[PDB]
Amino acid sequence: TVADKQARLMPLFKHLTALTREKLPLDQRDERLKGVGILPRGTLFSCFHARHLAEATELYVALYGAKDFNDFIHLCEQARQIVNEGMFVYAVSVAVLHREDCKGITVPPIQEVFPDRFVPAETINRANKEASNHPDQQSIVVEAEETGNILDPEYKLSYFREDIGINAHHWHWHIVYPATWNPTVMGKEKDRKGELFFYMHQQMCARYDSERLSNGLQRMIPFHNFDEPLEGYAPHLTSLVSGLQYASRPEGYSIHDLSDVDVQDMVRWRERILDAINMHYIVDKDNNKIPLDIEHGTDILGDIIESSDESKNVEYYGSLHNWGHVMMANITDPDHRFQENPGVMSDTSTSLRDPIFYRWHRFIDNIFQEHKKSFHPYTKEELSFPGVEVVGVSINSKTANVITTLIKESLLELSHGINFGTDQSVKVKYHHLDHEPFTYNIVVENNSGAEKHSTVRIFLAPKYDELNNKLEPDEQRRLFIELDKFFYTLTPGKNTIVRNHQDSSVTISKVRTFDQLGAGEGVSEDSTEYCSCGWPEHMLIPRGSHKGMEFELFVMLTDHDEDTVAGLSENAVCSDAVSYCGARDDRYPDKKAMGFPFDRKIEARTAAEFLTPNMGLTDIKIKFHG
Amino acid sequence: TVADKQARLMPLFKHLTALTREKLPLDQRDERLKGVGILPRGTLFSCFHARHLAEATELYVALYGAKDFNDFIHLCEQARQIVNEGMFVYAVSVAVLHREDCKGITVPPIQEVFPDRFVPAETINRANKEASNHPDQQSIVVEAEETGNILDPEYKLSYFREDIGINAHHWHWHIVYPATWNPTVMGKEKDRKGELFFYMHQQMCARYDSERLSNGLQRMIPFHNFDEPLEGYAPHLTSLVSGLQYASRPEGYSIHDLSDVDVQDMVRWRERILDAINMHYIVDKDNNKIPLDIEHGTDILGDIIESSDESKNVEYYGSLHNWGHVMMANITDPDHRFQENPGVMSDTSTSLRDPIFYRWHRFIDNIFQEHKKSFHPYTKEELSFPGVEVVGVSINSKTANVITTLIKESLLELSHGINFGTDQSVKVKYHHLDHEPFTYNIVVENNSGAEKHSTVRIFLAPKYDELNNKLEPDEQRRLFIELDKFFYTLTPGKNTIVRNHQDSSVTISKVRTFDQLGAGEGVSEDSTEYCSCGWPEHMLIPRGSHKGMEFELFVMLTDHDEDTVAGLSENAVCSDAVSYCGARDDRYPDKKAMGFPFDRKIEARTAAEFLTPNMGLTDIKIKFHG
Amino acid sequence: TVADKQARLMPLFKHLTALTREKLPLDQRDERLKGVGILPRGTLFSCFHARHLAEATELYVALYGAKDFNDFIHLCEQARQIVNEGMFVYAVSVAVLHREDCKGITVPPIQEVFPDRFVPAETINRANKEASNHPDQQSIVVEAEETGNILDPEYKLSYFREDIGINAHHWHWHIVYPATWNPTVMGKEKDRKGELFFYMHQQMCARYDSERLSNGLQRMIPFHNFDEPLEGYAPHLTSLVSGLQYASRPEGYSIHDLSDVDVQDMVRWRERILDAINMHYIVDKDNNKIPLDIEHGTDILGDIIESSDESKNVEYYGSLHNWGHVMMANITDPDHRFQENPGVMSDTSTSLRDPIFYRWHRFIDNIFQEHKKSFHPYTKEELSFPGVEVVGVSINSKTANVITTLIKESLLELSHGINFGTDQSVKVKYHHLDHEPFTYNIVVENNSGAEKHSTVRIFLAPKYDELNNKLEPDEQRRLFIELDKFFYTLTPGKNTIVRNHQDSSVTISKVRTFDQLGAGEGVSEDSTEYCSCGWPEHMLIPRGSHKGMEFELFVMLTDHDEDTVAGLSENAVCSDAVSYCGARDDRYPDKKAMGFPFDRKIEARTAAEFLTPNMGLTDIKIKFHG
Repeated sequence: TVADKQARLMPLFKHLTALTREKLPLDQRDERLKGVGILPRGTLFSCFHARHLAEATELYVALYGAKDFNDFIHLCEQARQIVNEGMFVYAVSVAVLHREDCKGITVPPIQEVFPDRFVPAETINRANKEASNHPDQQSIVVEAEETGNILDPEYKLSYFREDIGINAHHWHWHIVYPATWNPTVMGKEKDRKGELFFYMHQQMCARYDSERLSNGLQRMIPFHNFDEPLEGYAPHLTSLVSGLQYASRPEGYSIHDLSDVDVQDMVRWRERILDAINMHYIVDKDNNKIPLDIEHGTDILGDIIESSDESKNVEYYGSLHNWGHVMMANITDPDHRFQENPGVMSDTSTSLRDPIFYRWHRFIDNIFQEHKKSFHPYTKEELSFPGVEVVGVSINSKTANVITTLIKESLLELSHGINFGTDQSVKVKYHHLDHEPFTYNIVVENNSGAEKHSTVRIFLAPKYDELNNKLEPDEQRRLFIELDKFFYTLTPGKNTIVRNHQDSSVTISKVRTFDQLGAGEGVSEDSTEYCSCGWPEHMLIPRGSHKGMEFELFVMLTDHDEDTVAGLSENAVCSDAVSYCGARDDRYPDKKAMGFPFDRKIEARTAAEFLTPNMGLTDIKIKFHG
Repeated sequence: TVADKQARLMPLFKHLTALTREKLPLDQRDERLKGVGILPRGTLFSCFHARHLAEATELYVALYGAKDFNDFIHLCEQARQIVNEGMFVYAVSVAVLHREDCKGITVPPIQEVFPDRFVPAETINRANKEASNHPDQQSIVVEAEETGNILDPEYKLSYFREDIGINAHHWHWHIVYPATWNPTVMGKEKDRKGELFFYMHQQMCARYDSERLSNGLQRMIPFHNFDEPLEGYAPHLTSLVSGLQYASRPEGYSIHDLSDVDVQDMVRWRERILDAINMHYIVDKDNNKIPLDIEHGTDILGDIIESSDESKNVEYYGSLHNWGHVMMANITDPDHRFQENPGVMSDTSTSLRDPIFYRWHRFIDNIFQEHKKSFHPYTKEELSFPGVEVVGVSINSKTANVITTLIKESLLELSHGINFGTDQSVKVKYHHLDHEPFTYNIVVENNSGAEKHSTVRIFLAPKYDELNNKLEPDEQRRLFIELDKFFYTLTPGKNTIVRNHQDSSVTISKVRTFDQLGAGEGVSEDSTEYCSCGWPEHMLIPRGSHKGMEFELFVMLTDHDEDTVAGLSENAVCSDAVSYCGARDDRYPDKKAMGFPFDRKIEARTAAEFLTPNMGLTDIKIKFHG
Repeated sequence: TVADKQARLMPLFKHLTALTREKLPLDQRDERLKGVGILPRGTLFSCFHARHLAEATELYVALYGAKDFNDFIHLCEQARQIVNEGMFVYAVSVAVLHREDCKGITVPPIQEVFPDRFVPAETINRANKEASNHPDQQSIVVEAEETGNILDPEYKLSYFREDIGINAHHWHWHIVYPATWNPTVMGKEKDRKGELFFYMHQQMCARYDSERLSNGLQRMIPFHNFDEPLEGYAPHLTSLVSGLQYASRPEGYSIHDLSDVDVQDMVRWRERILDAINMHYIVDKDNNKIPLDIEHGTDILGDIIESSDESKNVEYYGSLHNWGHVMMANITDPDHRFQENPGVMSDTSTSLRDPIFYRWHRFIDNIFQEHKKSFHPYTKEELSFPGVEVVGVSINSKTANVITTLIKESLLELSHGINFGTDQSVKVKYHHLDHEPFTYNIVVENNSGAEKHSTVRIFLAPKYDELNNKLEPDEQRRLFIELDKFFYTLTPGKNTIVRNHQDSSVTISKVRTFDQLGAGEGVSEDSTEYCSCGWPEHMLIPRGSHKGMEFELFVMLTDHDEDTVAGLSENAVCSDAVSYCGARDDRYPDKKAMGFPFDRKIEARTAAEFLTPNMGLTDIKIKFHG
C-alpha cells in the first residue's frame, strides 16, 4: 500500500551520515560508473556549483530511470552507500517529487533529517552531551534561545533569517525546480521555471525588506559592485557528520578568484546579459537571436541568469547567480588551501540565514527589473475589470484592521537526524514569529447583469519610508508582498467575500513530521513539496512594531475568465501553495505576470492615483507584542 | 486505448433513430433531465432556434460535467435514448471536441452518420430499394448524378452549394463555436468567436460570389428588404428517420410572422444594431455603454448579431441572424398548422445548399461592413514591411500561371448512417469540383542586414466584373478569398519561398472515414477538435471557366514579430486549418484583423495603386475542363 | 475511484423490470446473437432449468470477457435492455463477484432489488396503494405480519422458512458457485464446488430439522418416492413485473411429466448414480472409470448430482437435483397449457420458503449419505489430538448455559426495488427470530512442552428425539449444525479460549443496504458474497422452546498444522463466512471433510462414548421468549 511505500522511503532518509562505508569490495563492480564517482562522502555538497549539480543530475536520472518503485528503492539503497550524502538527499527528493511510482509520498523532514542545519551548535552539543552524560530513557529538552550580548542590529532580523520554516521552504523550492532539470530526459517540462525562479527570489527579498522596515532599518542595498567588501556573518552551525562546521565570515572581505571561475568572469556575464537586453535579442548557441518577447522574456532571462540547463547559451552567458553563491561561500578560502568548509551560502537550506543573501539577490533582482523596465506600463484597459467596483475591504481580527504578532515557542525533534542512542527523543526548543488569525471582508458591487468570476489578489506594502510617510507606488513595487490569490464568483448586486488567512495560497498549511508520517494521513500523497514547500504560515505577515506599523492593504479583482485558460487541476491535496510553488504537474494557474499589477513601472506619484475601480487600499496596522 | 474509445463512440452514434424508444418506465427516473423533456425524438432540430439551442446547451453541460470518460459514455448512452437525436448529435460533438478526455477522438463523419442530408432522396430510396430488392451480401452502388431538365441557371452553382465537404464544414464550425457557449460554465472561453463568426460567414459569401462570376453570373444581392419575396428552392432531401423530408419552397410570397417571432421584430433589431454602430457604442444590460473599439468592435458585434450567449444585450438587440434562418426555414408553414418540416435553412449541414443562404448572409455581412466603414483606412505605415520587397510570384502547375479545374467522381458509404441489413456496403457516387495541384514561388528581397520573419498572406480575387474588366479595389474587398497564411523566415539577400497548395491553411487535409477511425489514430493525451473543420481541399479555388477566367493573385508579406502573440499552449494539434478554424484551445494566431488587408475601405481606384513594396499581384488563369 | 465504481454498479441494478423496451430499432444490429435470444423479458427465470442456465452462462461470459470495467458497464447497460431481467441479475452478479475489475464492489440487495420476493403480496399491494392513495412526500410504513387463522402447523416454521436473510443467502451462494461455471473459460476453478454444494444444502436441511424439533415436530422425511403426492404450499408472492405471481400448489399432486424431461428420466438417473457407487467407479464420457476416491469422491458426486458443467457424464447421469426443482415448480401446469407461472421452487431466492424444498433436499442428501456410508469410520487416531485435553466448556449469556431467543421487528426498504413515485421511502415491517449474544469459554490443557495450534470446531445437536431423550450419535449426525470454526494457539499448561458468537464463521456479520452503499465503507471491496452470503446472524441458533429445549454443545479441537496446508488468505474484508461460503479465490481453509467429525458413521450407541480427549459436550438450554 501507499503506507508501506511511505515506510520504505523514510528509511532511505535515515542515518544518512552513517550510511557511508561503501562496502562493495571491488571497485570494478560498478562499471556503470568506471570514469565517474568524484565527490567523497564527508565533503559538503553545493547546490550552486556546476560540477556538483552535474553529479546530482546524473543521480536523479538513474532514480527516474528506475523501472519500478521496488527497483527505485534498490538502487537508492545501494547508491546511498557510495555517493556523497548531501547529493543523495538532493537526488532522492527530486525523484520522490516527480516519479509517478512515488504517487504515495512525503519526504522526511529536512529540519528533522538534518537538525544541525536548523539549530545552533550549542544546542546540538548540549543534546548530544546530555545523551551521553546520563544514560537514561528519559527525554532531553534543550532551549535553543541562548543568552548573549547582541552587538549587531542585524541580529534583530534573525527571527526572519534564522526561521526554520523559511530555510526548509527554500530547500524544497529548489527541489521542485532544479537548475539541472533536463526536460528531454524527463520528458516533462517545468512550466515557467525561469520566471518562477525570478518571482520566488524576488518575493523573498521583498519580504525581507518589509522586515527591515518593520525593524526601522533601511531597505537592503544590492551588491552591485564586486569590489566592495562583504559584511561578516557567523552561522554557528556544526555538521554532525564530522567535527567541521560552516566557516564563518568576517567583514572586510572583497570577493576573491576561485580556481573554478573568476570575478572577471562574473563581470563579463553581466556585460553580456545587458547587451542581449539592449539588442532586444539574445544569442542562442546557434547564433540565432531570440527576442525578449512579452510573456516569454522573463522566463528566458531566468534560465540564463540562474542559470539552468535551459539557458539558451551557457558559454556566452555563464551562470551568474549560482557562481555568486559559490564565490561568497568560499570567500574565507578561495584557494581552498585551508581546506575549510564553505559558508551557509553553499546550501539552499542555510543560505537565507546570511544577510549577504539579500544583497546578492537584490542584485540579481535588479537584472530582472531592467528587463521589466523595457516593457511598457499597464493601461486602464489591462488593469480594469469593468462593471465591478470594490466598495471596501476590512480585516477582522481581535481588533479590526489590526493584526497582532508575537513570538511562539516550538520544539524540533532531533532523533531522526542525529544518533539518539538511549533517549526516546531529543527536542530542541526554538522561538519564531507568529500572528493572530484574521479574515478579510471585501464588498464588491457587480454592476453587470450576469454572474462574474474574479481572481482576488491581495498584497501588503509598507506605508512608511526611511524619510517619512510616502506611498510612492514606483518604490512600493519592490516592497509589495503577496498575501493571497483566489477565485470567487460574484452575483449581480452587492457581494461580500470573506476569506481567512489560513486559506492563504502563499503558505503551506502544514508540514507533517516523520512521526505523523510514521502513521498515515490523507492530505493526499504527492511529494517533496507536500508539507515542505509553500511559505511558512507564521511568516505570512511582517513583524511590524509594538507601535503598530502602518501597511497598505491592497486588494484587486481581475477577470478570471481572462486569468485562467486551463489549470485548475489538483485540489486540496498534498501540497497547498500555488502563489510561490505553482501546481503539481500543471500550470501555475494564472495568466497574469507574476507579481501583477506590481511588475511594471508605475507612472503615478501616489499609489492611490494608480487605483482603478476594481482595486482598493485599506490601511491596517501590524503591532508586535513583546 | 484512445482508438478503442473511438470504436465505442462510433456505434453509439450509428443509426440514432432506432436507439430511441426511451424504455424507462417512469418519466421521473431521469431527474437529470427534469429541466428539459420538451422536444420529441422525430422532430427536426434547429441549430438556429433559441429554445432548441437552450436544450442543446443543457445537454452539453451534462456531458462536460461528466466526471470521467466512462461516466461520459454512460450518460451519453442513456441520454441518447430519450432526447431528440439531432440535438444529441449536436451536444455530443461539442462535448467530444472540448472535453479533455477526448483527444484523437474524431467524430463519426457527419455525411456518413446522416447520409440522407448529403445525397438526394432518389439515391437514398434507390439504394434502400436495392437492399430489399434482392437480398445478397453483394455491394450496392448508386450514382447520385441523375438526369433532368435543368431549367434554373442557379443549378450551375450546385457543384458549390451541394458539395458534401462544404456542408460538413459548416456543421463542424458551428460545433467548435457554439452560439450557446457559456464561458463561465466551461470556464474556458473561445477567443474572438464573434469575430470569427463574422469572418467565416463572410468568406463563404465571398467564395460563393467567385463561383457566380466564374459562372458568368452577377454577384449575389443582399436580402435587405424583408418585404421582398424569396426565390424558391427544392432540396430533394429525405429524412429516413421518419417519412418526412425538408419542405421545399417555391418563390413569390412575402414574409410571414411566426408564433415565436414577428418580422417587425427582426426589422427592429436591425435598426437597433445600426444605431449602435452609428453612435459607436452599444448598451449593456447594466445600461452602461461599451465602445465599439477598433480592437474589440467586431467581436462584440458578432456576439450581438448572431447572437450568442455572449451578447451584451439579448433583450434589446435580439438574435437577428438566427431568427433569419428560422423564419426562412418555415416560410412554407409559418403557422405550423400544416405540421410540415422545416426547409434546409434550419440545419447547419444543409443550409448552404439553398441559394437564399447567401442573400441573408450578405445582408448580415453588410451589417459588419458598416462597422468596418466607420474605421479609418490603413496607412502605408500599417501595411508596409520595410526592407522587404516582393520581386515576383509565380504559380507552378502543368502550365505555369494556369490552374486547371475538373469534376471528379467520389463515393460515400451509407452503411454507417442507414440500416444496411444484409449488404456489406451501400455507396452513393457523386461528383465534385477539383483542381490540379500547384505551388507558389515568391521571390523576396530582404534589404535588411538580419534575417526577418514574415507572414505570407495569399488571396485570390476576380479580375472581371459584370460589366467589363475593372480592378476596383473597393469592390474587390468583398470578393477576395483567402488561399493561405504561413510563416517563413527570410535571410538577407534574395530568397525564394515555395509553398504547395496542399499545405494551405484554409483547408482540411483529410477527413478520416468511419473505416479509417476504426483502424485508429493517435495524438497526445488532452482534448481537441475531432479531426475537424477547415474548408474542403477540392474547393480551394473557384471553378473558373473553360476559357480560363482571369483572377488576381495577391501575395503580401507582413512582419511576423508583430503578427504573432506570445503565450504557452500545446503540441502540434489541429492547426492545418487555422485560417477559418483557429487553433485548438489557443488564441487566434494572427494579430491582424481577419481579412487584412482587405477589411478596411480602399481609397484607390485601382488595386495596383494600393500595393506597397511588400505586396504583389500576379494574374493567373483558372480554366475548367469539361 | 472505487466509490464511483460502486455508484455505477448500483444503477445497473435499478428499475430492472422497467429497463426492458429493447429499443434497438433493427434486429440485425446484434449479429453477435443472430440465432439466439430466446427467453423474453417478462418470463420467469429458472435457476435450475438447463436451457435457462445456458443463456445465463452465455451472458456471464460476455461480462467476463469485457476488456475493462468501463466496457463491462457498457455491455451490461445494453444487454439489460433486451435480456430477461432475472437472467440479467443473475449474470451480472456472477460477473461482479468474479471479475477483478470489480475489485470494488457490492451488489445491490437482493431483498431490496426485488422486495416482492421477500414480502407478501398484501403488504406490497398496500404500499403501492398508499403511494397512490394520497400523494405526499411522507413516508409509508406497512407491517407485513398480517392477521389470519393458522390452519397448518407448518406455519410455525415460517419464521425459519420465510426469513429474508436465509432466502438471500441461498441466492448468493448459487451465485458464488454457479452450476454453469466453466473453469476453462474463466480459467479459474472453484475449489470443491461439488462438495460444497453437498455441504451447504445438507446444513440447510440439518438446520431445518432442528427447527422442527424445537417446534416439537418430527424430522422431515425425504421425498424418496416419486409417486407420492406433494403437500401444498401457497406462497402469496406477487411479481411486480407483471400482475402474475408464483403459482400456489395444493396438496394431492403427484409429479407429472414435463415436455422437457420426464419422471422416468429421474428414476433412470437415480439407478444410474447407484451403479457407479456400487461399482466403486463412475463412467466418464470417455467410458473410462474414475474411482470414488477418498477426498475426491464427494466432489465428483456433487457435480454429477446437481449437476454442474463439471459432471463427468451429463448424458448417462443427467441432472437430478435441478430437474427436481423444475418438476416440482411446474406441478400445477406440467403441460404449460395454462401458461401459469412456476412456483417458488423455480427461484433460489424463494425456494427455501416451500416445505417441499426440505423433502427433496433430504432425498438428495440421502444420495450423498450412501456414498459416505461406503467410507470407513474414524479411528481414535484420526480424531484425537494428543496431549490436548478439553477440560470443560461454558457458555456465557445472561444466564450461563442458557441462550435466549426472541422475535425482533425489522423494516425493509422497498424503494430501490419498486417504483417509489413521490414517496421518499416505503418500508415494510417484518419480524424474525433472534437470540441474545453469548460467548464460549473452553478450558484446554496442553500437556505438550510446546505451543500448539488448534482448530476449534463447535456444533450444536438436539438432545431430544420424537420418542424420548436419546443421544444416539448415528442419528445425531444428520441434526448437527455448525456453530463455528476458528484457529487458536495454545501454550503449555491450562488455557482458556473465549470466543464470541458475533465472530461465528458461519454467519454474515452485516449486509450493507443500498443506502449505506450510496456512501462508501471499508469492510473492504469484494462482491456478491460481500454482505449477502454467509448464514444470517439472527439464525445462528435454533428457536428452542419456552421451556428451554436441551441441546448438546459439542466442541472439538484438532491439529491445525494438519488442518491447513495453505489457505489463510484474505482477512476480515468484505465477505466474512468461511464455514459455508469458503474464501474468496482461495481454498475452503480446512483439510477435514466438511462436517467432520460428523460425516462418517458412528459405531457407538451414545454420543458420549464417541468422545475423545480433545472433544467435549456441554448441555445447554435454548429458551424462546414469547
